[PDB]
This record gives sequence, structure tokens and C-alpha cells, in this order.
Amino acid sequence: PLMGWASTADPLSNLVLTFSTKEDAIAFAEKNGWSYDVEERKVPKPKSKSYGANFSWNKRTRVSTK
Amino acid sequence: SNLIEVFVDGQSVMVEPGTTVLQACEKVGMQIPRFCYHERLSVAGNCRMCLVEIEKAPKVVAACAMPVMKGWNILTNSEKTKKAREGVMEFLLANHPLDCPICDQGGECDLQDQSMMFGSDRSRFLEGKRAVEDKNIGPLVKTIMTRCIQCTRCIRFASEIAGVDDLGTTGRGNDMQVGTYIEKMFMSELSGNIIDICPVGALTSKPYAFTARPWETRKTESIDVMDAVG
Amino acid sequence: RFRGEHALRRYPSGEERCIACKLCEAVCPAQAITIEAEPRADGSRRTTRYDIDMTKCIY
Amino acid sequence: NTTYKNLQHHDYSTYTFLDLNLDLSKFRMPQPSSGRESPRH
Amino acid sequence: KTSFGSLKDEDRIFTNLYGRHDWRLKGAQSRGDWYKTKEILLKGPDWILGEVKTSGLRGRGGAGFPTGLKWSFMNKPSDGRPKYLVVNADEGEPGTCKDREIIRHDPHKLVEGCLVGGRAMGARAAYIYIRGEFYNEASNLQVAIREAYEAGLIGKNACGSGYDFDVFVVRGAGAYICGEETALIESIEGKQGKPRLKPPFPADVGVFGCPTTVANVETVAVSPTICRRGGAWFASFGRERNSGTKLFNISGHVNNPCTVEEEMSVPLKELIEKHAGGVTGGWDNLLAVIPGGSSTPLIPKSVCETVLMDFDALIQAQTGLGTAAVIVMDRSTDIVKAIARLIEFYKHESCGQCTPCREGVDWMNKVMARFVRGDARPAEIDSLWEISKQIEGHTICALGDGAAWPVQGLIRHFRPELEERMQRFAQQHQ
Amino acid sequence: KVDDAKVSPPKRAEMKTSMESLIHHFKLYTEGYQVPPGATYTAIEAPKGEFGVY
Amino acid sequence: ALFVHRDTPKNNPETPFDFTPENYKRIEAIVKNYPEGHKAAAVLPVLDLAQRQNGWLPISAMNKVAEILQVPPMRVYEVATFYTMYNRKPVGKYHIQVCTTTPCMLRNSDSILEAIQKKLGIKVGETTPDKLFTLIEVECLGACVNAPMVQINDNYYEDLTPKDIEEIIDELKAGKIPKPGPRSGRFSCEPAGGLTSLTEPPKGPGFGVQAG
Ligand SMILES: Cc1cc2nc3c(=O)[nH]c(=O)nc-3n(C[C@H](O)[C@H](O)[C@H](O)COP(=O)(O)O)c2cc1C
Ligand code: SF4
Ligand code: SF4
Ligand code: SF4
Ligand code: SF4
Ligand code: SF4
Ligand code: FES
Ligand code: FES
Repeated sequence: PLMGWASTADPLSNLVLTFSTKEDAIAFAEKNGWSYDVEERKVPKPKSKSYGANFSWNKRTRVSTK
Repeated sequence: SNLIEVFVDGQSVMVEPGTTVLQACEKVGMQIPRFCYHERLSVAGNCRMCLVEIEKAPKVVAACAMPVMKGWNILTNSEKTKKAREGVMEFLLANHPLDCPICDQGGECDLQDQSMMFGSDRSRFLEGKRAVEDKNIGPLVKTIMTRCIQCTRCIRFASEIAGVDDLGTTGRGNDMQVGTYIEKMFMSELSGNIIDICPVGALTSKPYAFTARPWETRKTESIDVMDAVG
Repeated sequence: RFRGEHALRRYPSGEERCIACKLCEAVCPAQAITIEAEPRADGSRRTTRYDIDMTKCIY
Repeated sequence: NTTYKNLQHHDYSTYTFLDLNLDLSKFRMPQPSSGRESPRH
Repeated sequence: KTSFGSLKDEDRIFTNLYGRHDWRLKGAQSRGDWYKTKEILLKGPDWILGEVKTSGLRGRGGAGFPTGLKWSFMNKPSDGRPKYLVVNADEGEPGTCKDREIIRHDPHKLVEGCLVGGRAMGARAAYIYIRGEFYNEASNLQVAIREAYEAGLIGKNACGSGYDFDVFVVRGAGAYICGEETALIESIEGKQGKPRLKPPFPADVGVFGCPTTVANVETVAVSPTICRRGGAWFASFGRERNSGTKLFNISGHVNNPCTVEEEMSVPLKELIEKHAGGVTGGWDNLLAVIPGGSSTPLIPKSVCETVLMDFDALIQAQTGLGTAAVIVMDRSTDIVKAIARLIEFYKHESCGQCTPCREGVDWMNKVMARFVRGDARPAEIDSLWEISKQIEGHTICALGDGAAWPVQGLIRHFRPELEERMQRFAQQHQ
Repeated sequence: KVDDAKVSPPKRAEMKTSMESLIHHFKLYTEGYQVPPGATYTAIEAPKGEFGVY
Repeated sequence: ALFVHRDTPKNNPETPFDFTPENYKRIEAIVKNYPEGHKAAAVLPVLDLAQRQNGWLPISAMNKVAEILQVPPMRVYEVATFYTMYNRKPVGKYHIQVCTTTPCMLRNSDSILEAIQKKLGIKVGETTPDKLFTLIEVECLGACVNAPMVQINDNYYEDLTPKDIEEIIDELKAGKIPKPGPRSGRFSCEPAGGLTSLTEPPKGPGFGVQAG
């Protein structure tokens, strides 16, 4: 109410716990006490790509500007 | 059966034919510095940054678009590998204006991160650096034509996905301009999805433009609304 | 090289020298620099909220 | 031979190339299509 | 063996350098076009490839490719995609005057060569790309096409045999990069004129996705005469490794600069003086000699007085051999200004795929202009050596290398003139 | 200072003219230079004694 | 250097414009000369036809060509601005190109250049203060065995000299064109001497043949 700053009543807002696995994450969460929600790890699916696929006589990939 | 032996610095890995050097290095854990490649867009060998050295190879090739034959071995820490990358890095940072404060992607650049981790330090070319007049691509995307490193990632995106096909290159050599020839505005679908694709701070967001800076914002998971896809 | 008042300069016969590039918040160790920018009524990038917390500044 | 045995080119008009291309428009090998008429068909 | 090349008549390859008997298929039939060619065409492709690899024909065009190896890479079986023969009728590398002369004088021998090439390696049709500045000789080729089609000797079922073959001539619109190998192909393909990457070769995807090949006018114009003339005798011309007959284009500061026909190997002093004029005022008057034209480092006096003109000799003499642009320059001119004009040419004609040629030709333009005016200290000239070693082989095409080589030759041989120039301008600036 | 602009920030003339100096300035004062992992210790002869930093 | 639109007069499409249907028959001949499935190869000859119809090319011609040849027009503008045949600044009839690079500079280019400069008056790259005379210098055109050369519209001029400059431009401004061949003798690329090339009228198949 003097500066428009974001004063918070939160100790636990700026924490970030850095882990390497998921089982140890579950182990630490069961060890210290609280509950949690889990996202997966969504790796990029590799797709076949080629410049010789960018050009073709009878396929419809046509850059037409390079 | 389509399991190809390539060696990353001596270590073996099986690689499908047609897949490039870069997907092999992403299989083993390496990355190659790159601009005109993008993992979910088309492939061309424009930006020249991804050069790499093979054992027993007197010809340095661009690793973004190489069909991989059987039995390679790839140097990603060798001598002329770093020499070629530092050379190309000194090339790219000559016609780029001193705008890293007033750029909007100052926290999330690519020239900056690769010029730290792969570049030289004591520059050259004391006089020059021409500049290019801008024109508004629309009301929603702020456009400065000067910071364009001419990587040609927006153009191929438009040509293969957007289908509007009003964004090309004019002129030759040094004097090449990107975008629109007939000064016609670009108001189509996914016109905001070119600020995530332009790897430098050339095509930036008009309404966002000068309201934040990336190293001060904390992030949170969210779901797309006003659609049914999320 | 003495360091006191924390003033601001402006241009020679010109306007505000700051851009709101936020490097001073990025290097201010006690986080006393509070900057929320706005571009002005013409378009060139400038400020709104520029705050040096002199109780926190460590000079 | 002491005379330039060209100079049958000396009388060129503007439309000569394209008029020749129209003059040889016949007996052609069909220049075969492959399905479509354009990639943006 | 011969005495390293000394050409004598009755034993040439192709005639009509300048102003011969006529320009007509009658005169071409007098010179020897369309002589028993059906027995050459209707025989077998490996025999043509063996005549190539026995005669030892060298792949021309300024580069030095192997001929028969590439044309044997052209042996995929004919699937539902045809095969094209793209004739590069252009002139790059300023100094050239190479195939302007051929396509003005003798087009019907190019018709011979393109028919032999199309029937030879399994092609289907020839697309000729001529430079856009060549209206007169391109239209002479058009009238020759109308003559050959009024006779109807090529086309559907050519030479009385079941093998159709057509030639489509496309003019250009003006670029050095149209004279390249693959931006040639995509100047045909109706795109903007910019090359492709090299790991897709023309043996798989060329013109639109046809397995095509790109042929030089020198190799096409020699190509039926290789078969019909003396085999293993074309290998008996000049040096045994790189054997051949070739033009030699002597421009520069000589009496009546022109082009000649010789064999492969020749002493350069014999070539300059004893066949095309000679250096105005004396042999020892000149400042320098450059072979090749624009893709080639320079040659000083003591090297050009003795070195025989061969590819491997020039390569181990640190130079290329281009398209026979062997020109001289006298001491009365600013050779640094000449190099800077070449760099201005490189800036005016280059595309924008690769970042390094674009940025490096910009730096070399501004810095070679500064060396014309002699600005900095020689840390700048060793920095120019640094960038000229940075560019080499880091491109798509060969224009980056062709921008590297004259600067390289300048640094390798003409250090002290630059040193004195920069000291002169430093003392005039002060 | 040292001969490495990726360690020390450059001075004012290079900051106001050269591109690489501004890039190194900007990322060196946002992120700081990257440091390889290591658990090191050293100690100096401070006038109070073995001043150790770990 | 004016490579964006600049909606000037005699521009801002649709400026009123139409072709000849005989030229449409030419267009059908050129599209007949190309394989179907890749129909966009006709852009360069059709656009050359548009230049030979209308001297400097405007933009409504390019829009019409993009409508006919089923391509998006930005590719047509790319191929337009990519070359030096296709000039979009308004030019006239006599389009002087003075070629000067490596031998042409080395054989007195600037004598010819100042001769053209003080004969026409205006600076290089520009045009006269009326129509039909545009002076530009250009890169190599293939008269490398000659003087720095003078190209007018699909015609060459070789082996020039300042008095020949004055006489040729006297006839040009008077409306007379000389022979477009070389000068100073040497009616082809010749050594001017006593036939240092072949002397006997050649035979052909009488001497060495093979497998006949
Ligand atoms: C930068 C560059 C310039 C070239 N200039 C020419 C040229 O002036 N003339 C030509 O016929 N080919 C030119 N080429 C094309 C190659 O010479 C051609 O692809 C090759 O010679 C064809 O193979 P060959 O050895 O059988 O002739 C050039 C290529 C590049 C990359
Ligand atoms: S995009 Fe360019 S101006 Fe922006 S931060 Fe990166 S280098 Fe600086
Ligand atoms: S505008 Fe951005 S994405 Fe497009 S070519 Fe330029 S740098 Fe690349
Ligand atoms: S934001 Fe801070 S560091 Fe940046 S210009 Fe303004 S006062 Fe200076
Ligand atoms: S504590 Fe004070 S002197 Fe130090 S960086 Fe912050 S505002 Fe500047
Ligand atoms: S080196 Fe230059 S001229 Fe050659 S392909 Fe690359 S960008 Fe084009
Ligand atoms: S990513 Fe391979 S060249 Fe740009
Ligand atoms: S340089 Fe003038 S014609 Fe080749």
C-alpha cells in the first residue's frame, strides 16, 4: 500500500528442489511429508527429414524459393 | 537392417539411414550449434553454423542435412571444428546492430548464448554495418528488419504451413531484404506464432513489446482455452 | 569516484537517458532496483516504475 | 575467306527468339506429366 | 610421347575459330558433322565410357572433374523419371570468352555432342541454359535448331533409330551464380536462382527430381570427336595424365588480345608470344600474370617464364586452371585496384544462402578498398589472410573459394608493394 | 585485467563500438560466466590466520 | 535501393494493362516446352516476354502472370528483383550498359566512361532529363578480348575508342545504328595478323575416322 509491490505471506513460494530421477522425487516427498502432482517427461519424437526429401519429382514437398 | 554404426568421439551408436548427423548427436547426448535448422520445421543448409569435422575428412560439412552412410566417426571437440565455428561467429556478428538492451529477446536470444559458448571475443571490421528500413507486417507483430540474420526460418514456415506465401527475399548479396515486397499486411491465422520461431529479436510481439524482460518472470503450467485442443 | 546520491542524467539538451533495460536490477545484489517499464505515448521504450530502495542499497 | 560469314544475325528484331519458339511448336515429344499439373495442384 | 604439346594442323579437333567458309549445315557437313554417327550411337554405353576413359578426356568447366567416372555415376536404370542433359552455355570468371565463340560459329557440332551425350549415358532430352546477354548467338542457335528440324534429323526417332531426343534452349536473366552447377539447375526449375546442398548429388535428384547431369560446352563440343577421331591419340596430346585440346584466352596488355586453340600442355611464354601477339613493350615489362581468370591466384615473372600449363603443375604451383583466361598486366596499373574490382564483381553477383561468403565478401570489399587507399597497418593484411583462410571450403558453391583465391595470391606474392602503399598513405595522412 | 572478455567485462570504448563486447557485457552481467563443477578450497594468510574459502 | 513496393504513379496495381493474345500463344508454346507437374518453370521466359512488351516492367503484368501461371505472386516478385534484366525503375529505349571488370578496366575503361559521361551529361546509374537514354555500368558480358564494351538493347559494341564513342553516339542520337559487330578490324575474335590459325581449307572425314 505504499509502492505497489507484491508483498506476500509465503515462505514456500520461491523454493525449487532439483532432482535427477522420479523415484527419488517420490521418496523425498514421502520422506518430508506433503503431497504432489506429477507430470511426465515428453521427449521429442525423432522424425525422418532430408533435403533430398525436400526435393522430389512426384511428391508434393516444394519449397519453390530456395 | 537399417542400424548404422556411427561413432561419437569413438563411442558407437546405431542410426537409421536418412537421419542426419544431428539426430545421432541428439541420440547420444550432444548438440551442435545451429540456426537455420529447427526440429519441427523443414531442413536446409543455410546458416552454416553446424559445421563439424569427421576423422579422415579434409572437407568440413554442415551437419544439419547430411545423409549418414555406414560407419562414421564425428569430432565435436576438435581443432578446426572450433576454428570454423569461431570464424562463422565472427561473420554473423558484423551486420547486427548494437541493440541488445532495446531488443525484446535479450534474455532469450540465440546469438548471445552461442557467442558466449562458441564465439571469439576481440572483434574486427572497424567501419560499416548498413541498416535496413522496416515496415509493419501487421498491427500484431512488431517488425524491425535490421536485426534479421537472414536465417530463413520464418519463410519456409510460411511456405510449408501457413500457405499465405507473401514472405520472400528480395535483392542479392549483402543487400537482401526479408518479408514483403508489395507492402501488404499479414493478417492470417497463427500470425502470432512467428515470435517463437524467429531465433533473433527481429519479428517480435507488438502488444507485449516493452512490458517485461525474460530473466524476471517465473513460469507456470497452463492449458489452452477458447479451443478444444489444449 | 565517490558514490553517494544515486542521481540520474539526461541527454545534452535532451530527454531521459534511461531505456529500462533492467541490467541494474539484474546486477543489483540486494534487489533494490525495482523497474516496471512502459513504452511511452510515442513508442520508444521507457519506464513507469523506477525505484532505488535506499534502505537496501549497498553502494 | 576474308568475309564475316555471319551477319545473317545483323537484321534481328525484338520478337525473333520467341517467334522461333512458336515456329517449332510441333512434332514434339509429349514432355511427360507425372500425375499433377503443379505441386500446388 | 610428345614434346609437351606443340600443335600442328591436319590433327585438330574442332574448326571455325573465326570467319570460316560459311555458317550452314552444308558447311558443317563439309567440316564433318553427321558422319556415320548412327554406328557410334547404336553400339553400347560402356563402349562410349571406355572411349572416354581410354582417351582420358578431362572434365572442363574451370574445376577439373573426372569425366568418365561421373558419367558412369549416371547409370541408374530408367524408371518413371526421365534423365536430362543440361548444357552450361554460360560464361563466368571474367576474362573468359570461352563458348561465345563456339555457339556463334559451330552450333551443329554442339548438336552432335548433345545427341551423343543423350544417347551415351542413358539420358532422354537436353536442356541448354544460355546466359541472358547472348541474344545474337542464342538466336543463331535457334535458327540452327530450325534448320535441323526442317531437315528433321533430330527429334522423335532421331538418326533413323528408335530413340527420341529433344533440345530445349532457355535463355538466362543475368547472374554469375546462374553459371554455377546447381543454381543453374534451379534457374531452370523456375525458382529464384539459388543452389542446393552438395550431399544430394545430380545422380539422384537434379532437374526437378530427374537424375540429370551438367555438361560443359567444351566437353560437349569435343565429345563426338573423341569417339569418331583417333582414340588413345587424344591421350597423346600434351601431358599424359591431363590430356586434351583446349582454348586459351589471352587478354590483357598484349598486342591484339584474343583466343586461340592449342593442346593441353604448353610453356606459357610460347603461348603468350608465339601464338597471340605478345606483351606490349617487352616480355620483362609486365607486372604480373594470372592464369584461370578470377578463380586463380597470381603468378609472378620468374614462375610464368618457365612453368608448362597443366592442371596438376598449377595446383602444386598453388593455383587453379580455370576456363583458360590467361591474362597479363603491366606495371602501369594498380593491381590492387584490379583485385578490388574483382571483389566488387563478387559483391554484385552472389546469393544469400551462406552467411560466410556474404559477410566475407563484404569485409573484403571494404578492406580491399582501404588497401587501394592504403589505410591501416599490416596487422590488417594478416587479418585479411586470416579471413581468407577462414572462408575456404566453408560454403555451398565455389564463389566463396573464388573470392578466397585472388586475395590469397596477393598475400603470397605482393607483400612489399602493399607495405610501401600503406607507408605512403600513412605519411600522407600525417 | 585478463585477456578474456568472457571473464571480465570490457571497457567503455569497446562497449560503445564493438558488437562482441556488448554481447559479452550483456550476458556477463545478466547470467554471469559459466563455471565448471568442482568442490574446491583455498586458504590465504590473512592477518588473523588461515582464512579459508570452500 | 528501392526493393520494396513504393506505390508511385504508373504503379499501384491495377494500373491498366493488357497483353496480346498472340503473346498468349507464345505463353502456351513455352508452357508446352516444359514438363507438366512443375508448371512454374515458365516464369523467367514469360517475364522476359513482359519486359519485351513493356520496356521497364510494371507490377500489374507480374500480377497477371501470377494469376495465369497458378503461382503465389511473391515468388514472381523474388524472380523479378533477383536479376538485372528486369528493371522496375522507369527506363526508356536506349539502355546503355558499359561493361567493365577485369580486362575492360585494364584496357582504358574510364576513358570510355568519361566519354559517355561528358557526351550524355547525366551521371552513371541515372537517365537523361527526358526519356529513352539510361546509362549504367555492368559486370562481365563476354567481350573480354576487346575494349570495355557498349551494350544497347540486344546488341553489342566492341573494340571502341573515344572518337568511335563520339561517332556512334552521334548516329544514335540522330537515330542511326551501325553494325553491332566488333571494331578496329577483326570481324570475329581474331589475331589481327596473317592467319596464325589454320591455313588449309579442312577436309573432315578424309583423314582420321573410326569404326565407320
Ligand atoms: C562458382 C562456379 C562458377 C562456374 N563457372 C562456370 C563457367 O564459367 N562455365 C561453365 O561451363 N561452368 C561453370 N561452372 C560449372 C561447373 O564447371 C560444371 O558444373 C562442371 O564443369 C560440369 O562438369 P564437367 O567437368 O563434365 O564439365 C561453375 C561452377 C561454379 C560453382
Ligand atoms: S537478437 Fe540481436 S539485438 Fe537481440 S539480444 Fe540477440 S544479438 Fe542482441
Ligand atoms: S525474420 Fe527471423 S526467422 Fe525470418 S529469416 Fe530473419 S532472423 Fe530468420
Ligand atoms: S534499466 Fe538500469 S542499467 Fe538499463 S539504462 Fe536504465 S538505469 Fe541504466
Ligand atoms: S545496491 Fe545500490 S550501488 Fe549496488 S547495484 Fe544496487 S542500486 Fe547500485
Ligand atoms: S557461397 Fe554465397 S553465392 Fe555461393 S551458394 Fe553460398 S550464399 Fe550463394
Ligand atoms: S543448421 Fe545446418 S546449416 Fe544451418
Ligand atoms: S569483363 Fe567486360 S566483357 Fe568480360
